[PDB]
Amino acid sequence: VQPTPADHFTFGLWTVGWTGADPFGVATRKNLDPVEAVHKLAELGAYGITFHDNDLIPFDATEAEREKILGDFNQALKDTGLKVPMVTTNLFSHPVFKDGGFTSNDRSIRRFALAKVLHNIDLAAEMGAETFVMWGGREGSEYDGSKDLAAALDRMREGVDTAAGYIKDKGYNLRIALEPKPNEPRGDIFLPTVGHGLAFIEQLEHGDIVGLNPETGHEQMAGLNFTHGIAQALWAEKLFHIDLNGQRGIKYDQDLVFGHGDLTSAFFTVDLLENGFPNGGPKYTGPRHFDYKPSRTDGYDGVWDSAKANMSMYLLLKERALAFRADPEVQEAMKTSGVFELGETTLNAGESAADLMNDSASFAGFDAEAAAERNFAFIRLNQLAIEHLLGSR
Amino acid sequence: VQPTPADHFTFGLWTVGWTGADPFGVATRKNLDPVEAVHKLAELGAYGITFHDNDLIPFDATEAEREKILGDFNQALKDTGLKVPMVTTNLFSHPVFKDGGFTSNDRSIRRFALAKVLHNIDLAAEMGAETFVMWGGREGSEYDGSKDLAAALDRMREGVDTAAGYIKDKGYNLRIALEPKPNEPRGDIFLPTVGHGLAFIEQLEHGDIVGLNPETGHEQMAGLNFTHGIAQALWAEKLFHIDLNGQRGIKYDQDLVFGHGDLTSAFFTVDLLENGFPNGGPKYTGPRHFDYKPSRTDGYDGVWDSAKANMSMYLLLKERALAFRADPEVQEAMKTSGVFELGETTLNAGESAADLMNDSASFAGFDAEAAAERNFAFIRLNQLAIEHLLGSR
Amino acid sequence: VQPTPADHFTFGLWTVGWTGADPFGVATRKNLDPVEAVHKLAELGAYGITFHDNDLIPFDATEAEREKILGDFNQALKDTGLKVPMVTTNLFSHPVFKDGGFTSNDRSIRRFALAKVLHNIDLAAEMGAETFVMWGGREGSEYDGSKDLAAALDRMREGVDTAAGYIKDKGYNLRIALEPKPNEPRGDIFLPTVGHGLAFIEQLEHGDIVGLNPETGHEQMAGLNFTHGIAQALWAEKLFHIDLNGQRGIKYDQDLVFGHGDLTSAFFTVDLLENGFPNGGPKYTGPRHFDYKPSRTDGYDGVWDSAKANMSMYLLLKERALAFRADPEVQEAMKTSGVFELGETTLNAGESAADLMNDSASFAGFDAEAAAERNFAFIRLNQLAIEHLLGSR
Amino acid sequence: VQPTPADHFTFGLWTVGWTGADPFGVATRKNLDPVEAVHKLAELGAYGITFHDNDLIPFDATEAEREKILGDFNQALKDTGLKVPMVTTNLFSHPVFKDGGFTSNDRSIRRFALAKVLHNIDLAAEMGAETFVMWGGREGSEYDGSKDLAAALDRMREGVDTAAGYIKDKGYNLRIALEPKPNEPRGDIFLPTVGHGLAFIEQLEHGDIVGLNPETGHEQMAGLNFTHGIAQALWAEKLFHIDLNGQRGIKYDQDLVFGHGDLTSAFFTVDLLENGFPNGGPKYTGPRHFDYKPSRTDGYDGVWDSAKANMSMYLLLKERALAFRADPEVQEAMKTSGVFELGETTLNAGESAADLMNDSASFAGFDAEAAAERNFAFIRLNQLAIEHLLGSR
Ligand SMILES: OC[C@@H](O)[C@H](O)[C@@H](O)CO
Ligand SMILES: OC[C@@H](O)[C@H](O)[C@@H](O)CO
Ligand SMILES: OC[C@@H](O)[C@H](O)[C@@H](O)CO
Ligand SMILES: OC[C@@H](O)[C@H](O)[C@@H](O)CO
Ligand SMILES: [Mg+2]
Ligand SMILES: [Mg+2]
Ligand SMILES: [Mg+2]
Ligand SMILES: [Mg+2]
Repeated sequence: VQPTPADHFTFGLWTVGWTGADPFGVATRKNLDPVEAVHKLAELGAYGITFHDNDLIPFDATEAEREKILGDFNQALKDTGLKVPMVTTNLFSHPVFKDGGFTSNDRSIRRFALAKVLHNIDLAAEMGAETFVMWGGREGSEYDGSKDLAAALDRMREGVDTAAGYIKDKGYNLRIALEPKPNEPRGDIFLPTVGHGLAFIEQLEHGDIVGLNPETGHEQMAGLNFTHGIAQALWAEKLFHIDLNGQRGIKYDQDLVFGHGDLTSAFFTVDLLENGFPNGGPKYTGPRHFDYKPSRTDGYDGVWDSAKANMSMYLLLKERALAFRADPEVQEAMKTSGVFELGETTLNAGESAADLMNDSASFAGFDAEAAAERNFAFIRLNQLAIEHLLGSR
Repeated sequence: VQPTPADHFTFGLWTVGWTGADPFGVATRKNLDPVEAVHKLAELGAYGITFHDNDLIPFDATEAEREKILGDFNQALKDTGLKVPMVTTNLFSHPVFKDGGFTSNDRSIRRFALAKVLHNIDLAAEMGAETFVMWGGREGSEYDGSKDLAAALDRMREGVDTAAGYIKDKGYNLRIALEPKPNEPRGDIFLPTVGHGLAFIEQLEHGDIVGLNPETGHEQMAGLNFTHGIAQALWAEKLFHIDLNGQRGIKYDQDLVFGHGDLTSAFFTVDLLENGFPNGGPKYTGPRHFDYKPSRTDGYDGVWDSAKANMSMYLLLKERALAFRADPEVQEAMKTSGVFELGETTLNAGESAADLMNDSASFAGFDAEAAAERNFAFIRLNQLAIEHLLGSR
Repeated sequence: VQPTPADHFTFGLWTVGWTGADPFGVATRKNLDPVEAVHKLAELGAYGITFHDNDLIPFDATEAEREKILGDFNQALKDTGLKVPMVTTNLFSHPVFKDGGFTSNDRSIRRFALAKVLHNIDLAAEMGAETFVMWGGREGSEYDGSKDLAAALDRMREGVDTAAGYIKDKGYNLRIALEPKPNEPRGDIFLPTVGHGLAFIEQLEHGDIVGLNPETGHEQMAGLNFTHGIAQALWAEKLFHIDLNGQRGIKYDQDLVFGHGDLTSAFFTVDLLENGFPNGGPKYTGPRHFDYKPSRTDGYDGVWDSAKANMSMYLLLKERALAFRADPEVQEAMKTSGVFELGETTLNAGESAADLMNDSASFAGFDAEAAAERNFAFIRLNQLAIEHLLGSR
Repeated sequence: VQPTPADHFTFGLWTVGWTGADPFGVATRKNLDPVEAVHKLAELGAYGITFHDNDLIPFDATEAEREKILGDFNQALKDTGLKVPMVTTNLFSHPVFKDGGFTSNDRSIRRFALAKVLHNIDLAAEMGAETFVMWGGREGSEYDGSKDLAAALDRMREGVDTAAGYIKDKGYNLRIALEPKPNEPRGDIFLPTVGHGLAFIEQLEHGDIVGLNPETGHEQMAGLNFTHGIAQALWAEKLFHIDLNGQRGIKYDQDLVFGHGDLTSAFFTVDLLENGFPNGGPKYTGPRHFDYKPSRTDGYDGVWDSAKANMSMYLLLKERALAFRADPEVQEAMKTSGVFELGETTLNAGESAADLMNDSASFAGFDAEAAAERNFAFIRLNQLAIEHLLGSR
């Protein structure tokens, strides 16, 4: 498996660029020049690169420097042909954002945070980004009395709707994608899972251009099924972007290589992204973005091995998932378990609630004890998937 | 603290009625007659009782028996004055529902499950229930390939919309409340948290009469902040009912007495139910339903002590939460931390996105380093709440 | 992959015999005759069968009944050739054990529980069992004030030393294996993890014949690394038995087929059982016992498929783990990463503490920043392992 | 509540000195001069101060610099009267320790790490410290194949026995306290929980002067009962020290003020430290050390308020726990529930195994169903405890 730009594999500048400082220690690697990053990613088969405003342009940088940095950055995009599909803003690193960007208790920080996002939408448009991600990493609290919970959501809505209306007013060809996270760095983050993110978007004025940017590790920190989560995002037509990585359990966010976390769940994620639904339905056609961090124990060879590893892992899984669905033993097992049977409507065309109630065969003369004898054979179906995954079928 | 019917404290028949069979052993207590239950609850100060169809009427019961059981049941309501504010259906105990009610892979079980719900709406209306709860406990899977995830949600929508349209057609004065649960008994349940529940309702045809029925322990099984969750349900105008209990961690669902789980979070839950939001906003005015189970180690004295305990716990907490908010030291601490400041809009009346961007004072001439020096004093604010909670202020 | 008795696959009678009742519902399968489990398991390739005293002999069995039942089970054993490597006691199902057996608060119950175990040692001995498992499932509490925690451990020790003393006294060739579990059925169980099990054994008078029976799902319920836990048990030479199953996260104990949980972790448990430690050390050599439950969704074909799936899962992993370590590329990766270098003593032959602090090369003139440049390439090594696991290598 | 040095409240220099940097952002506070921490903590009521070698003396300090810094810190100690009960080593911040100190894969690094500890023992000894803490934060792995798990424990043992041997050899009055932690900064840390810590100590040559330093948040990160864990450490007489803080769930280690986490659990830890075991047993008598971090949202008033909050939280809990056990109603509840009955041996004075199995009253004619009728009334006892905790009693 060798990735090619047609695979649509994008990487964030901060991923490979992650130097190793964790809470208990300092960087273990030297800074990675962004132009070096572009050249190396492009040679590995990457289609595009994403970044946070401050990943490329320092917070203090003068206008001269911004322009200098951008010019070299754009040259490298040109030299290689790497695209920039998604742009995001850093509203969490600087001490000013310690209580949040949009939901900062301080009004002057909320205005600063929002102006930072508005300027960043202009650079996104300029770069050719199709998606603008918003990860509200410091929106939340450690203590329950720190915030007025309704005001926190009024304030989150106000910023997202202001950013959304601004895209609409300039006619930028951009969608906003919100990224849910249960905790870390805040004790409790607002919009903690895919569900809260999706619900939130239905209360927005400009909801039509606001979707989600779910991350594997993030849902797994709440012990949720990532494939069930993305399935619901997809079903709602809100799966706008995706961040792929690995996590081994409910603990700090590990940010491992995709596939180095929960392997079986990674296989079913690849099956949904690549194959979609068994009865047919929506499909996710966007970039396959890897949002991970190369372990601080490894040197730069490990950084480039790690980036290669995301792509191979995904291609190995895809192959196994195409073999699995194409298998006639599997398709027949699927039939036995009712996968296709779930696809038929419960009610007959034209039947009503009154009709169903009063139909003796569906209720009053229904043999519940006979219907309960059905062997759904979910275990055997699950064993077929694992054997395809182990490359044994 | 002595509860009175004005406190609006409701109990499920299955709570006090829980005999003690867990996965590792059999009942430790004798069945509790429902008429005994009504009389005992009413003498403890309860306002109402709730039930699942099969809690009162056996699955096999003939029509004669149903009528016999209902007549005695209604007599007891009359004798005591206990109301029946919520009714629910058991779509999880019988072997026929082993793959689910509405999302059963088998079509004949989906029709049986839905007819069961439609008949149960009629009894709910007849009883005077204002809420019809739906806990899809067996909707989900253990294995990711068991279900077509999009079809599972089409099928859940079809049943909830069929039940919703039926209420509308008969003009019953009832709302449907969905109850999210991450897992148990299924490995992964569909609509696992408040967020997924709320999101789901926005895709329904009859969404206007569908809200939620969040449960303390259920959100805590995903390690979520219950007060943040209910705050978002409230903010959306979807907090239709509430199930209160305790849970100590991510583990099986314990169903302890409210307040015997995460005590500090219980205090902030009571503050939101009773006091609402600091800047003002929505309020939950429904019943305070306790959905717990008296520990299998205790005999019937423990059952009635446990039921008393829910009410006292809630009243103790309420008292402490009224003292806390009424305290001028607390109100001034609140002011210092920006609780009221979060209530002001980010943008000035009439200001636009373009206006804000270009306002030098909010961005280009904004001193980020000076604004980051602010002592939010969240720790001291949190210490004030705990001291009010410990009954020391 | 086809298991043969040489593989040592053992199954508990309660595993394939699990009926399907859980907290929210009744049994979905009819009881399994023990004769039939024996014959069936002999046909699939099982080496042995294990049981709890009440799996086989009812609580209330008369003497004549006990004899018939053992006559029937000994006949099956003789006819099939299956062995009985482990026997355990049910100190959790009867309502008498609602607060524990050995650590029950009631003294009369502690005495009955120990008497129930003593009698079971005799039976274990008559079956030709090598291991006697102790899973104290009801030993614990829901509430912190329910127990005197120092008295609970003296009571546990009393119990286990009385049982060990008796073994020695009767001259039985039986070792006791204690099975840790963090929670369920109690809120908190005593001796919650492998480490707590090992620690307790060292306070025992007859600790020489007492070791552990760690189970996969149990350790994963506290979020621990099951392979790290059994390596510590192995290292102290206390790994007497093992229970293999799958667990998908911190939640109720799922009891899935081995490998249907955390796959990579399963892969690495199989490497440690098959290959042992990279630098040499003790090796586990007892039964590979499966303590799982066929999902309640599945009918009896599912039951024998699930039994089979355990043994295939193990044989596919074993095939991969042996290929993994035989690969020259992997052996090279391991060396690079320092896996063999970890096996060399830190100190030199006859080097004292004073000698090493004195040595200037080791400390005072040690170049900490050049040593920190080593690329351990742990990511690459992990990628190699996963490629072997996926059968792409 | 006003703490006095008689209370034994000790604080680490790194606690109040924590600057605010985390994974997603930079420091929000300026460095704290150690002289100032000493004076400030003496003014709040602290009994002592603890530190890591590099909290005080920079990694790269010259000899002259080291002397100045110790002269400055000894002067502060002399001026304030504060003691130095514990000293620890930083084997996690330098990039050299990226794979561990003691269990690093690189042998040159293991040697430097142990040399770094030996030198620190001398310093500990010169400060008049009673305890030497060992927190192996970088000992572990992200990936299962990175380590030889039997070799990692031999390397750990080597390290800890070399340090213990040296203590004995120099005649220092110092005990080693090992501090378990399940994860963070590594994916999986070696000796993850109190039980694993205790187990390992028993494989040590010089285990007599090696015990534990359990921390509240660490045990809660695996979801364990912190009070049950320290009771097992106490029971084996291995509770040498303790680190108190708060943790709200299975997630990153939060380091909140003691009591700002799980309150009820905190209540019950304070009862065990203050009141000991209901039936008598060992009692903990060392420092009550706070290893927490003032939230990064708070400025320096917040820092001294947080230091204060730890000691008030402890004194409010202590006040409640002493009142709790003094209450005649509580003493009665405890007796009813069998808390004292658990403290009676199961067997009679000189009763053998054979004697008890023989006794017909204990087994053969034991009435299991009448014994099962006991109401343990654990719920009522829990309600009494929580009412004492809320100061309503
Ligand atoms: O937890 C970190 C988040 O994953 C970010 O990397 C977003 O994807 C971009 O701000
Ligand atoms: O987990 C069980 C659920 O809480 C139910 O009790 C619903 O509230 C009613 O079906
Ligand atoms: O959690 C259930 C346990 O795994 C038991 O089956 C033991 O293995 C033997 O009682
Ligand atoms: O997880 C961090 C630890 O608690 C440390 O502060 C130790 O207590 C000493 O290194
Ligand atoms: Mg991301
Ligand atoms: Mg409920
Ligand atoms: Mg087991
Ligand atoms: Mg600590």
